[PDB]
Amino acid sequence: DLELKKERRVILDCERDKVNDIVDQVITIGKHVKGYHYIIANLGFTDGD
Amino acid sequence: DLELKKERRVILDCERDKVNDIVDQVITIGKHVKGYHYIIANLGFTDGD
Ligand SMILES: *[C@@H]1O[C@H](CO)[C@@H](O[C@@H]2O[C@H](CO)[C@@H](O[C@@H]3O[C@H](CO)[C@@H](O)[C@H](O)[C@@H]3O)[C@H](O)[C@H]2NC(C)=O)[C@H](O)[C@H]1NC(C)=O
Ligand SMILES: *[C@@H]1O[C@H](CO)[C@@H](O[C@@H]2O[C@H](CO)[C@@H](O[C@@H]3O[C@H](CO)[C@@H](O)[C@H](O)[C@@H]3O)[C@H](O)[C@H]2NC(C)=O)[C@H](O)[C@H]1NC(C)=O
Repeated sequence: DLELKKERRVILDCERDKVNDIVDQVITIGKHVKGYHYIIANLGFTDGD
Repeated sequence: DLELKKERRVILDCERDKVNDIVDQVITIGKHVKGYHYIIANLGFTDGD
């Protein structure tokens, strides 16, 4: 559903546990190539994998 | 070096152990989106992850 309007820029406002799962599922579906953008909306940017 | 001539189609002639490592490093560098091709050149196509 995020490919209906051809969305390129996503802000992830999740905690230290959900961000890793969302990044793992993005990597599984393959949406981390050059052309997109992500923001890890917390203070622990180095906490995730 | 495989992006010099803009290669799209890669045949992987490796055993059951090296194929998983190559697929993991492709997923790490992000070259498994729609547009590329792969051939797992062994009899154990369902053996890998
Ligand atoms: C950061 O993420 C965004 C979203 O994917 C992308 O931003 C684009 O980055 C390019 C650099 O590759 C920039 O283009 C520049 O545009 C300015 C306009 O003033 C121009 O003067 C420069 O010569 C250059 O062409 C731009 O900031 C930005 N937007 C567009 C439309 O290109 C990109 O993925 C990431 N950018 C960086 C720098 O990390
Ligand atoms: C992965 O994606 C699809 C599914 O296997 C493959 O797409 C098919 O590619 C062939 C070769 O380019 C297409 O044939 C072409 O048809 C056009 C239209 O007549 C013709 O002008 C070309 O000369 C060529 O014969 C075929 O149409 C296309 N299938 C569909 C449904 O569009 C693709 O090759 C696969 N492999 C990759 C990307 O390595």
